[PDB]
Amino acid sequence: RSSSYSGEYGSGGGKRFSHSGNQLDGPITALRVRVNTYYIVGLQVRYGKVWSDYVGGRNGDLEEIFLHPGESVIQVSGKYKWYLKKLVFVTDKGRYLSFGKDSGTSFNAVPLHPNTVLRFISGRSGSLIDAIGLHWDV
Ligand SMILES: [Cl-]
Ligand SMILES: [Cl-]
Repeated sequence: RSSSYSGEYGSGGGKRFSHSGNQLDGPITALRVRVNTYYIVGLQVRYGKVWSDYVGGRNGDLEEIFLHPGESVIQVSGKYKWYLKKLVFVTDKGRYLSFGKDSGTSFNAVPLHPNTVLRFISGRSGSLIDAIGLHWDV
């Protein structure tokens, strides 16, 4: 199998979410991360031309970054406690797309198999992002 999964990173709070179906819309083209003083509050990912359903809460400022045509995420690092605190999306164009506060238990996610990239994300959410998982594929 070429697919692999990294996670789950964070806690057991909130409720499961998965962008598993969203990969049919296209590759990841953009990121939205809502961030407050201490946490990652909310997440949205654009697959092809279509934004995912917003997950997480409302108490924070929206940060939004668009990817270049053909730009793929090849690594994701971050930090968490009871809730997700930081996220860094490392792309194959050498960009490091960083969100949130540099504190907590660190993680460092890389794809298991040859020539795979970030295809979708899952995790847990409520008023914040409780946990995140990364799904790698061709
Ligand atoms: Cl799983
Ligand atoms: Cl949209």
